[PDB]
Parts: sequence; C-alpha cells; structure tokens
Amino acid sequence: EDLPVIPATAVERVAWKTLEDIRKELGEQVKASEFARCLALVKRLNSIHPDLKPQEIKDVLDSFRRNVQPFTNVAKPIPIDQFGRACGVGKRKASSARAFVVEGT
Amino acid sequence: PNKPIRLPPLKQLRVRQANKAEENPCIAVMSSVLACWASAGYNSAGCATVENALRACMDAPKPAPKPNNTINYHLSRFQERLTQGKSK
Amino acid sequence: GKGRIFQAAKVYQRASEAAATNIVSGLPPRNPPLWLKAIESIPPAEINTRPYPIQHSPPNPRARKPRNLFRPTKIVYPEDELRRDFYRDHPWELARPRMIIELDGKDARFLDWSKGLRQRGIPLSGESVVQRQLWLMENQGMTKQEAYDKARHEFYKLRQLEQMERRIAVEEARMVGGYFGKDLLTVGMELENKTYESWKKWATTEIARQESARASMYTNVVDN
Amino acid sequence: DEEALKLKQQIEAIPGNFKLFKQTKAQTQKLGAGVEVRYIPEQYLRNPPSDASLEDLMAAQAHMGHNTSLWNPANARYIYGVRQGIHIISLETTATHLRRAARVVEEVAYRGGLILFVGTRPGQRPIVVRAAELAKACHLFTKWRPGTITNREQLLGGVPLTVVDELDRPLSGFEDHLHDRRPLAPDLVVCLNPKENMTLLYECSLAKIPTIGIIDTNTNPSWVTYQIPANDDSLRATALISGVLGRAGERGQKRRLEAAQRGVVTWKTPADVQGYFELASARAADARRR
Amino acid sequence: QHYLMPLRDNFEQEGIRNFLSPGSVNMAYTEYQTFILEKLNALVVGTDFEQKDTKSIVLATARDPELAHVFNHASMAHNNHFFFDHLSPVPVKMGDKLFYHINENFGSVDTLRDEMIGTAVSMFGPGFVWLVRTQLPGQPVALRVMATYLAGSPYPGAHWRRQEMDAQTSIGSSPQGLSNGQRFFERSAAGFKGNKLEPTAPGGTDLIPILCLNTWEYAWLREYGTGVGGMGGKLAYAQSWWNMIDWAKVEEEARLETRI
Amino acid sequence: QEKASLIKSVDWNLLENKFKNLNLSFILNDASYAERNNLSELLNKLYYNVL
RNA sequence: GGUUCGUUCCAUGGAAUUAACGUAAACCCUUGCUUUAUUUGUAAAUAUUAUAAAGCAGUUCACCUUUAUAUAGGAAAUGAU
Ligand SMILES: [Mg+2]
Ligand SMILES: [Mg+2]
Ligand SMILES: [Mg+2]
Ligand SMILES: [Mg+2]
Repeated sequence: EDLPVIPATAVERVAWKTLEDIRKELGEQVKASEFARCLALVKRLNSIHPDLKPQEIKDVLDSFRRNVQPFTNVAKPIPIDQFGRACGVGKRKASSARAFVVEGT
Repeated sequence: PNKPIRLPPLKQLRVRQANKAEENPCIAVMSSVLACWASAGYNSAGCATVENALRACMDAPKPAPKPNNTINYHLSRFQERLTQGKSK
Repeated sequence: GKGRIFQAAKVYQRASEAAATNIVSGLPPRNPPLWLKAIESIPPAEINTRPYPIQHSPPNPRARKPRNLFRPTKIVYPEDELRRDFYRDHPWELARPRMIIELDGKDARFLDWSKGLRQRGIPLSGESVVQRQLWLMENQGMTKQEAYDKARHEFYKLRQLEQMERRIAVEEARMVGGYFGKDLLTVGMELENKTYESWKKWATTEIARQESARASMYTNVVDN
Repeated sequence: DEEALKLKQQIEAIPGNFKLFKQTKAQTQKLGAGVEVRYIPEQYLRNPPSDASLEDLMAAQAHMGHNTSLWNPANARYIYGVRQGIHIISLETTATHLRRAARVVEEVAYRGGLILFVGTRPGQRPIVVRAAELAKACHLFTKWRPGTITNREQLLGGVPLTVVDELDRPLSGFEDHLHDRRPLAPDLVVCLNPKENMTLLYECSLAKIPTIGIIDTNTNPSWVTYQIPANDDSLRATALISGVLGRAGERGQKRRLEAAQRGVVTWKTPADVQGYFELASARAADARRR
Repeated sequence: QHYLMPLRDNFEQEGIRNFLSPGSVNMAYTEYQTFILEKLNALVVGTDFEQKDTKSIVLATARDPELAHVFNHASMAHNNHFFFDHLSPVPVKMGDKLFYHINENFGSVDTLRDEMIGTAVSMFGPGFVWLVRTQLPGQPVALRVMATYLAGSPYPGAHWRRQEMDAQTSIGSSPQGLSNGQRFFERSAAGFKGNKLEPTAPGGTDLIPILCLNTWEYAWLREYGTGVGGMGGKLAYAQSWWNMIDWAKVEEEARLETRI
Repeated sequence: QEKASLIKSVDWNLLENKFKNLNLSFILNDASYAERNNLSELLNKLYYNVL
C-alpha cells in the first residue's frame, strides 16, 4: 500500500471479469456485493506504478482479466459498376426491388 | 401534553404509500374552465384565455416518475429498536 | 417458554457419558472427541445467579421492605459534585476538544496532584482543576470554596499564557518573513456565504410559488 | 499538445522521487527527539499481547456495557455499577474469564482440536483472520449458514479434506476414506458476537461442541460454555480479546509440535478414522487368506 | 511524550575537544532541548501530535496561524539536534566526490566557508545557516546556502515558515526595498489564497538540508563570550565549527548523482 | 458449473477462423513461415495423424 | 424491503441447504449481414432477385438518470444501428 499510485485518467483501461465469470470458474455462488468490494481491490492494485508494481501483483491481476472477443460481422460495401450504376436492394413484405442508380436527368 | 407512545410489536413497520401522489396538474386547470362556463357562457370570449391553458396541458408531455423512496427499508431496520419488537 | 433450551454448559457431561460405553455391547468404546480431555479440568462457572451487587452508596437505612436489592447501583464519587460546579461556571470550557480515548490506561501512574495543575500525559482541563481542588480540600484541610479559588486561579494564569503565545507567535513570525494560511475567521465567513446563497435560491423559489398561488386563488375565470 | 504529454515525464519521475523520498525519510526523520509511542491502532494485529491487563481492557473500552434498560438481568453477576446511563462490566471479571478462556483454547489446540474463530461484523474480518493464522484454525467473517453442523452432509459435501499426522504433514493412503468420510465439525467455537448469531451457538449445544463468547450486558450467558463478559460493540476490545485467544492457540500448537518431535503424541486417532483402520486390515486379511 | 535522546558520540559526557566545552554542550543541548521538549509536550499533550515526531509537527503546523507557537518548539528541537548530528570528535577529510561538487557551485571549498560564516554574522540574529541541495525536475543537483531565522525550517513543505530574511531592515522605499516588499505581499497573498508561486516536486524532494549551523546566542556566548575586540565571540564560534563538520556524513546525506 | 452459462467468444482455433482465406495458393505461398509449402506438412499441423 | 415481462436479480430473516417438472433457455418461421451453391430460377453482368445449407447480430454501444451503493432503469421520426 505504500507504493505510489497513478491518476485514474492515466491508467490504461482493462476489461475485468464479471460476477458470472467468477461464479463459474470457482464453482461457488459468490455474492454480488462481496464481489463488488473485491473488484475495488483489483482496481486499486492496478493503479500502482507499472515499473514499481511488484511481480506478484502483476500475475494475480492477470487472472481477473476478461479475455472475451465479440464476433465481427461487417457488411460488404456496395460497389459501383464500370459504367457508374450502383445496385441497391430493398424488400417490403413480399417484394424484392433492384434499383440501378446513375448520374442522369 | 404527553409524549408519543412506544409502538407495540407489529408484523412490519412501513408506510402504505412511500411516494407522494402528485395530483394531475391539469384536472385543476379543467376545474377553472368549468367555472368560466357556468358564470358566463359556454360559447363566449372570456373563456379563450383559460381554454388555451387547458389545451396547453394535454399537449405537454407527462413528467417522468420520481425515484422510489427507500423509507420502508430503513423502517424495517429500526423496527425492533424503535418499537417493543416484532410479532408473528 | 418460546426460547429454546441451551445445554451448552453440560457439553462435557453429556459428551463424556456418550463415550463411556459403546452402542455395540461387548466392544470397547471408541476414542472420544479430541476436546474431551482438553477441558477435563476446566469446568464452567456458575451463571444465572443474582448476587447482592456492590453498594456504591449507603442504602436507605429507613426502608422497612426495600426493593431492587439485586439491582446494580450508581457509581458516584466526590468529584462528581465538583465537576458540575466548575463546568457550570465555565460552560465554554466544554468547547475545548478533549480526548477520552485511552492509549494504554496507565495515565494515572504519573499524576501527583501535590505539585500543581500541569501533569504528565493529560492536558490542562477542567478535570485538573477538580483533582487539584480535591487534593487541597483533603490534605491541606481547605474548604470547598477556598480550595476552589486556589486551583481555579492557577488555571487562569496558565490559560492566559496559551492565548498570548498564539498572537505573539504569529506577529513574531511575520517580522522575519513568515506567511500563514487562511484563518478560521475568514474560512468561517466563506462557508456562510455558500449557505446563505442556497437560502436565497430557496426563498426566491418559494416566494415565486406563493405569489403564483395567489394569482390562481383569485378568480380570473372570466375576463371582461 | 505538450500540456497532455507533461503528465508522462511526471510519471517517469515517480520511481525516482519515491526512491529519493524514501531515502530522505530515513535520515531527517526521528532527529528532533524520541517519541514515546504507547498506542497504535493496528497493534492488536501486528503483535497481540500474550495476556490482557486491567489497563489494556479499560483502554480498549471492554468495560462499556449497554444502556441500563437494555440488559439481561441474569448476567448481573459481572456488572460493577452504573455510570453515564450504562452498565459497567467489572474489569477484574473480564480478565479472569479471559485467562480461563485462553486456557481452553490452548488445551484444545494442544490436543489436536479444530478451532473456529467466528466474528461476523462490518470490521471484524481482519481480527478473526489474524487470530486463525496464529492458532492454525478456521475463520468465519460472514453470516453463518444455518445447518452447517447439524446438516453438514449436504452443506460441506464437496469441500476437500486431508489426513495429517503427528507433525501435521499429509499421509498418502486415505484417498478412499476421504470420499465416504462425513464433513468435519469444530471442536471449539470462539464467537465474538454471540448476540447476533444464535443459530451457530445452538447447533454447537445440539452437537455437543464447547463454545466461547463475549457476553455483553444484554447477551444471554447461557448460550456459550465459557463466557467472557466484555464490550462486544467495540472493535478495539474484540481485537484484544481475539488477539489473546490467538496467542493461546499459537502457544498450544507449539507444544503439540514440540512434543511430536520427541515421539509423544498428545492425542489418539479420532473414532471415525479409527474405524477405517480395522476395516483396512480386514480387507487385507483376504489378501493373506487368498 | 517526547523525551531527550542521547547525542552522537558521547558529547554530553565529554563534549567536543576544540569546539565546545562539556559544560557548554550541557547547557546548549541537555538543559535547553529538555526545556523545549517540556514546553512542547504541554502543547501537544492532548492533541493528535502527542505521538508524532518533530518533523511531522514541523510540516503539519507550518501554515496554520493558530498553531504557530507549536511550530517553533518543534522546528527548534529538530534544527538544534540536526546541528549536533553532523559534528565529530576529530575533523574528517572531505570526500573527493563532494569536494568536486562544492567547487562547481562555489568555486572553492573556502569560498563556501566564508559565505556561510559571513551569512551568520551578517544576519545578526538567532537562526540557522543551512547548506541545502536543490534539484529541479530537469536541473542537475546543485547546492546553495540558505539562512533561516529564529525557528525557520528549510524544508519546502514548511515554506510558510522559512523566515529567510528580516522585514525591518529589508523592506523600504529604495529600489531593493520595493522589490523585497512586493515579494513579501505576493507570498502572503498567494499563501492565503492557496496559490503556489514556485512548483514543488511531490514528496518535498527539492531541498534536502545537509549541513546546519546553530547561530543562536545561547550556544556560543558562554564558550566564546561576547567577542570584545574580535577575540572569540560569534565569529570565532563559526570558524571553529568549520573544523568539526563531519564531511563524511555531509557527503552521504547529499546523495550526489554519479557523474564522474 | 453445470448450470453456468457460456460466454460467446471467437474461437480462433477453429479451422474456419484460423485460415480466413481457404485457398491453398494464398496459404502455402510463404504466408508466415518459410518453406512449409508442402500440403501434407500443413495438414499435419491441423489434424492428428496416425501414420 | 426493493427490482424485474418473470420466485427474475440484489439485500435480509433467532434456520436453512438442495433436487425434479412447469417457467426460463433453446427450437421452427420471419428480419439484417457473412460464406457456400447457379439449374429447371435470374435481362445483362465483374453477381444484385430468387432458391437454401451453416454462422453472426440487440438494448450492443452512446447519452441521461440512478435506492441501502448491492441489484438497475429511462428516453422511442431528428445518437449510431
Ligand atoms: Mg452489544
Ligand atoms: Mg432464503
Ligand atoms: Mg439454364
Ligand atoms: Mg439471399
């Protein structure tokens, strides 16, 4: 506790584990309130200066990191034909339209 | 003048309605409109200013509900300490 | 009779009897709990037995059938009378913050009230005047009023020097280039400003409500 | 943009400033005069006292009873008087009942017993955990789950156990026994707030387990086996009482281990484990036969 | 309570050979420090400072004007002991590293001597002459001389009571007077409003007092007398003091950055 | 643990996420490692081989 | 005692700890996107309707507000989508 601390705005963000993740790995029905006070410690011990931070605190702090990656689903951009006609698609309740838009009058 | 009594043992110390009920402010504006009509006439000019106020009400959006009051939780804590105790 | 029956004061007796013989007759009893031999020679103490409590003041010798015989009595000392007399003549002596938390409880080992008011460990308080007063009133055979004056006057001369140091210390420091922070007087006024402003807002808001109520109270339903 | 980068080289200085600041704190500090520090808030944990004197008990507010009205008349044998509208517990009655309890904690720990320090209050977690470490016992700083003693089969079903020996080291060969064996129960429960958790104490009475509790002026003394009349609402008195009891267990565990290195076991095998012995040879008897 | 601690090398019993008599040090430290501590105890007998060390009291009661009288006894006890904790029975040979740093900041070893001694006499008042080690964020370790009045403190945390120069003989209408006067009001105005004129590094690591010289009259007016005719007095006291400076300790506490 | 849910996270060990471009031409073309163009070598690094 | 579409979740009780069914989840159709396939479907085509296998996606993010600080909620054509 005597080691210095870093301001809350300078500590890089970290995605800590949630109450559900801890309940599963430990196999215990951890209480939400008792876990909230335990997470504050992790946030407190995380603000210690990295260089001055000991090795033990580093490892024990790595077991609380949430290494989850959400699925990426990016839509494909609508290209433009060589002649300049872009094809859009729309549907309404039975239909399927295909509009070819070009610079015109 | 005697002082307040020490409540007997109750099944639960709580207020029936924690949050004050706020009278619809526009039932009061309607009462005024109903007053102009009786004194003067149903179809007159002196009622224009008051009728508009009633129209301004129902066009305005309803305010948001106030946060719930936590009085009943604190009363349950100090029940046995304040009253003679708990029953049942 | 709602409460349950606690037999905690007989765990050794009950547990020892259950280990004397085995359920399966003809066999030797199994080893008893590991605590049976630990409290073998440490029986509980007698509880739930109302004794005659210590009498801190002579009981009424006139009562023919007194009650509350098994009721603890109030602790009263001769100083209680003096404390009340002093702190009433000096009410603002209570505003002086005094610490009652004890460090080790040995503060009474170095209190020799024959020397004077200033002692070791304890601050100069109204208590030092009472103890010094009590000592003179007992050893030197002084009256309650005489000893009160003596110990009381020594208290003033010590309090005066403490108030004179603050003024002379600050003034002396500034003569050599010593600057200080905000004094309690200025800090107190700034807080009153922040609170007064909040009252101005409330009064302004409430004043508006009252005047608005008057407009609605008066009947302007028909404009002619 | 330097205004946003000027916080970095400040962060690069924290290691240097801290190192230089700590060094400076060693030379100049303590130069003026020597202070007679005779009380530190966290002194009952760093180095709790072996025994408690009348001054330690009084300094820790161990004599402050509850209001005169909120009192159990049965426990009036320990009250010294009345002052400030409260009941004053006799300091001499607390010291005597405390030393007697410290003797029970030592003997139970000296005979290989399982102790359980129980303090369930907002700030009683560091106190109970510290005392359990000294005595090599179990701690409990949360609400006691009703049925952990009388219904241990279900509650403490999956919690693992181990088999140790004279010198408290594991013994390989009891794997099959650690699956049919039923859970354990404490041989001595040291409660620091018997008024709050009466479900735990009643189970101990039902289960024939000795108990030690801090009986306040409003607590029923018939709930524990060995009472310690004192103030349980003071977090400073609880640390002293538990500290003394923690040292007792530590002193008891030492004698037990010192007596084991000489081949003198201060306890015989428990009944449950003892039964699994004769059955073990019974299974081996078939090997010799067949 | 605060109790008197023994001195460094048995001075209370024998005193330094060629600097202070055994009876002078007795009246300078044993009889005086005990007197200050006796007064100090009575002031913090029932406060939070009852178990705090002197330095902690020197920094805590620096700006508060109602506790100014407490700062004096605290800083006086610290500055006094700080002066005796740097002497030695026999003169010590200055270190090579320290000897080279002094020349880079003062030109020569004796150039600093005549500066400290000169500042003591020029001050003409009870105070302490400090040899501080100032290091700014990007500046190298540089030394300088600082003089403090009756109970001034060299640490930056107690800048409210540094007491570097007098106001009676340094604030007038002359060009230097107006300048000095402006600084006096600027400090009081900034200190009151809470604004800081000179940024300070966290932990008060800017200034580190290495050496001190107690110019208080109660320490030398007995051994060296008043100094009529220039023989003895305050001047000779400062000169003789230079021979007993524990330059070895002055180098250790300096903590000069390795540069050679 | 039996009744505990399962968080949805991308499993980068799946053969569908490992090689987003499934064509052998892109893969075996010295993408990351050197001189592993042999198709058999690539398969051995993905499946358990008995031979 | 609060909260939630919900015995949902949190806190708490001088008695609780758990199991099964229903609930919930998941499943089928539908909506957006990605990949695969191009005949008997599609004007052309560098591939965009349709057809149908698998996979992803929500109250997620942002904003506002928030009890006992434990659980969260609101806003609904002019934040993203
Ligand atoms: Mg109590
Ligand atoms: Mg329940
Ligand atoms: Mg075809
Ligand atoms: Mg399609």
